[PDB]
Amino acid sequence: MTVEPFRNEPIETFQTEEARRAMREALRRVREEFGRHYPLYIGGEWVDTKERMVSLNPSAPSEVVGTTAKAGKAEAEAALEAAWKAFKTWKDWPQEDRSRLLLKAAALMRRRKRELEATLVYEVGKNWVEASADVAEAIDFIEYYARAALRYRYPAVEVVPYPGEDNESFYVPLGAGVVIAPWNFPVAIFTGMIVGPVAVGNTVIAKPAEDAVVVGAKVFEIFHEAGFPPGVVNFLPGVGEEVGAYLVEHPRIRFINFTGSLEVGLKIYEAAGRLAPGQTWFKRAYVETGGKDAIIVDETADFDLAAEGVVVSAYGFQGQKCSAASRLILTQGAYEPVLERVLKRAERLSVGPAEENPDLGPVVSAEQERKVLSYIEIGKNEGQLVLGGKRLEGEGYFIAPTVFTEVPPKARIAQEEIFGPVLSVIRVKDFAEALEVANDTPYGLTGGVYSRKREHLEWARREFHVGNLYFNRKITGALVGVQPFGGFKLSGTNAKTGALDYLRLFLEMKAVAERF
Amino acid sequence: MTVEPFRNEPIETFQTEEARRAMREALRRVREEFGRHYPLYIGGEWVDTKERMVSLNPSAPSEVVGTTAKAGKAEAEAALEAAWKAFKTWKDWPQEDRSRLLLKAAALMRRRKRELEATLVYEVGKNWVEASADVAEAIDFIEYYARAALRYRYPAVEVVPYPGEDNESFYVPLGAGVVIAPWNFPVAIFTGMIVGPVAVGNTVIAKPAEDAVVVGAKVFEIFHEAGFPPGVVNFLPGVGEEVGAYLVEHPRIRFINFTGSLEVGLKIYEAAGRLAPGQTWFKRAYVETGGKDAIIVDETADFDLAAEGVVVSAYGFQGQKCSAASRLILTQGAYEPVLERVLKRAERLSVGPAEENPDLGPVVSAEQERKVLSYIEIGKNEGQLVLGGKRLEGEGYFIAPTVFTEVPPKARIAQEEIFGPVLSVIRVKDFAEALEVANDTPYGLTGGVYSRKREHLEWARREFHVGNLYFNRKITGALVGVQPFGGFKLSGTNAKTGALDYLRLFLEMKAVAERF
Ligand code: NA
Ligand code: NA
Repeated sequence: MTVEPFRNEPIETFQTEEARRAMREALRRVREEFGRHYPLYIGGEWVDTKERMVSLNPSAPSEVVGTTAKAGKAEAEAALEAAWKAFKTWKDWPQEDRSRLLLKAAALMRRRKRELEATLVYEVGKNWVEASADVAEAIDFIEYYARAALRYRYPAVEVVPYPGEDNESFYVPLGAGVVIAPWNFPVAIFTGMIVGPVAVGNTVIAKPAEDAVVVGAKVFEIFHEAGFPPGVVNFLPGVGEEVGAYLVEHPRIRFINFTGSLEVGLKIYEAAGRLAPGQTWFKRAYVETGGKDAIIVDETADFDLAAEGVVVSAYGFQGQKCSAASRLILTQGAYEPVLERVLKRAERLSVGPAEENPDLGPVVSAEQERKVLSYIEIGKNEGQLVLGGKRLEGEGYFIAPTVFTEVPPKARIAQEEIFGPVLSVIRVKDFAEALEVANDTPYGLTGGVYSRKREHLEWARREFHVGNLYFNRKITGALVGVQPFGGFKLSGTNAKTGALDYLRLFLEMKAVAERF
Repeated sequence: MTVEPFRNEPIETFQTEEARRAMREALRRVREEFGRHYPLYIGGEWVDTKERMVSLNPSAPSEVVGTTAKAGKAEAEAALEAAWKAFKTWKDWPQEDRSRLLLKAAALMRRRKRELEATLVYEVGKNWVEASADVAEAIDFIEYYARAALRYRYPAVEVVPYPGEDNESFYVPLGAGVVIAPWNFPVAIFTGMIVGPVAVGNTVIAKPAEDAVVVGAKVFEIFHEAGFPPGVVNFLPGVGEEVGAYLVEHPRIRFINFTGSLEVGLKIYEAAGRLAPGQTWFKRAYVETGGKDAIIVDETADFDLAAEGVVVSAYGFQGQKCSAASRLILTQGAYEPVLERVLKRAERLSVGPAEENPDLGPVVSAEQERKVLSYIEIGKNEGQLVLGGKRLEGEGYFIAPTVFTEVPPKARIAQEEIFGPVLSVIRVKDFAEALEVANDTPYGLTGGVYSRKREHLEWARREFHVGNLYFNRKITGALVGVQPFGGFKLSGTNAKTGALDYLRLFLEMKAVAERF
């Protein structure tokens, strides 16, 4: 199979009238459909349950954006049976055939871009550009993994020949596994975590995050229309830990693909290490578990450029990103000029209902609001509040862009992932101390440096110990293919998404010799 | 750096007078050196302890091959401190420099081949050719990994470019880890498990198996002479669980490479999934955990060829291989002709002191002897004993080649890894039933089929679910580079030794973007 070389899907800026019109149209269609109910998807069919889950608009939480079915253990078991039944034949599809199926899915998703974006706006409180980036990244994962999977096709392994024998090594998929997806990128990461394993012949049971069950269902509409065989992909929205625990601990779950909090990731990894009664394999668990990401600025930087990148990085999608800049490390010569610019920019940010395309929408939920406000209370005891730090008026979960200064590097707000619009500013003596402070957290996901000094940039290239490092630009928005995404340390298992290496995680190798 | 293309080191057959002369001299010198004492190796120096460990000759266990120092927790901590200190600079060596160090180590090992083989003969009771194959495979691992490591050199990752930016992805080593090595290939697997991680910039603390401490020490003499910087490789012989438990559970151990029994492997994998107090990463654990390997023979096979391959696979090194044929699955038409040929061949096998170059030496220890003899008692009540089934006369741990037939597929002797010269023969109706039986164990390491029918061979290629499958030849003796070695299911984590993919297990990836 021959397709155009991979290119990233353009992110819509909505700078044209047509783009704005198209979005208004999509927002209207989505809200007219707020009454919809979305069942589970098991074995190629939509399957309803007695109990339901409600999804809320975080910009107006009295407004319901949809309802879904609610899976329990019985539905998880049915999905698992379906996934293994499907695996028996799906594994034997030619790679070309599986990759074409993905390409079809990407084409369908592209045709529904505005609808998915508008659903992100209403369901998880993304502004318009954040919503478009999310959907574009989802499309990218599908396009990229469809092509990358062909690099592993039968028989892909380079071996040394031996006289009088054929020696043939090749990759085979693992089996049925479970995907536990986040609320913050519920099209992009939801899709990537599913289609990567599926592309190479695995089957998947996907549990969406509770806050993003509607958009997850709409992604499953796309999978169904694309024509994935029954059991290949399954959709199990659920409340709390029931469904996830049941599957993670199950003797017949082959692998676990997880993106979310460290608390949950640590539990998953520990469980995956155990042999459940009757289990006949060593489980693989891939976890991406957040960050406490810093931007360093030194006295040689373009301070205006730095301030812009810091504000984008800290406050994009309300700081609810594993990649978000939650620490700003300033050398002495950079401190005042950069802090003054950051404050001037941040104080001009709009906050309001996501559909109005504000700089910040609401945080995602009452629980998220509670967590972020609690960290703000902690921060007032650790650092100096200089901007924001309060809830804004309205039932929507609106929190003001927040800055703490004079934060000790070992303060809770300088160590713990807040996942809200809260930036901690740390003053350091020089670039060496900046790196020391940057590295001294349990995490290692993203980081950035603003500097014109070549020796500082290259030193950071070697010693700023994060999986995704960026110089003189924002530290968020890793592009599929361009920036393999994944971290070090307690940021997870370094499963690099949007990279050739990702697919290898979902394969095992067989070596077959014939002596003639 | 440019060297000749990889070739496997020839396995000496000792058919020439030159080879016999050299081996006889090597054996005499090793024997004359019985009783020698070997310290620990920590931080680039030999370090002795008050306590000591004894290594016995399994052919004559009154004879002490040598003694070694005995590591406890304190020595383990010292080695870990040394390994981390070394890592800080070793990770920064150009790959070309590290690879040249390996090639030097391979050259030194090659010059000491006969000595190392003779040490295997006396310490673990390998006959001459089994000993030669073990040392040759060790040399191969060093030669192969030295070259393979260059395929990962800075900056090795294929990424999609982006306008106005440099995007550079590259691999970095993990840190300091622990190697827990087996007694059955205590030069080959000991060496492979250490030099693979070290090649790409990790540092290693190695615990040799108790029964094979002297030969582990001789491998370290080679590492020391080659000039590995202090702390890069460390040698910690120990008794029982102390050293291994301490390191596996340590918050500051980065990875664990293990080859041995399933029972220990399960414990290691479970422990690796836990976050020890203060630990700041998700541990990687690579485990190879044995097999219950079958050769299938159908009625179309060359029965003489099959019988010879079965006897080599079942009884080479007394069946003490993770790859050994412990099951012979015979279709109805193949049953009598193949069994009669196997029995006639096996009853002619010589058993005696390994120095005499018998077909079989002793099993490795008194405990191993006790275990194999216990399984023989269990076997007597499960199938029909038709050959051997007893200890032979002498102080050495000599067990007769043993065959049970009409063995139920779910019998303990058809399911559990005995790791001795005990073959279980299972009679089945046809090839489909043969495959079902072959697949119905918790393991998936090696397997074989003797058959002239193409459709049966290609069927097995697709459906005989083992990591290393061989047609019309023995199922043991996988060659580095030729046959990537590693299994499925409870045979471990499919870390394919002697393959390009092995080194990727010991690296993590960084992605660095500069916007100009
Ligand atoms: Na919601
Ligand atoms: Na011994």
